[PDB]
Amino acid sequence: RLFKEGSDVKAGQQLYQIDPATYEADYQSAQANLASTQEQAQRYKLLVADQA
Amino acid sequence: ASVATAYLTLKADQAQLQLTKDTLGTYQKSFDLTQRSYDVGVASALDLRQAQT
Repeated sequence: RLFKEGSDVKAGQQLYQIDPATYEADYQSAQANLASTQEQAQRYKLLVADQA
Repeated sequence: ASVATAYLTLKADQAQLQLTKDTLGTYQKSFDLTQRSYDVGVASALDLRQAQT
């Protein structure tokens, strides 16, 4: 619990931590898929200029 | 025998010419279709060169 009680908080201030541990894992999965599809798109962007 | 052989060889080779003209027309139509598909963007230059060969 990252706040003291009875104090003023701002918008976007983090209050708790709810043990990600699942969201971190499927974030790693989605980032792993992005790391391949981004390279595929970047190589095809170079190849499409010469119509290879 | 020589005259008959030469005349039959000419008679065969003219039909070979006609079939080669038909094959060339088929290949030219295939190249035109591949050129059109390259113009619209479905195929690539890698296929256009193989159609040109």
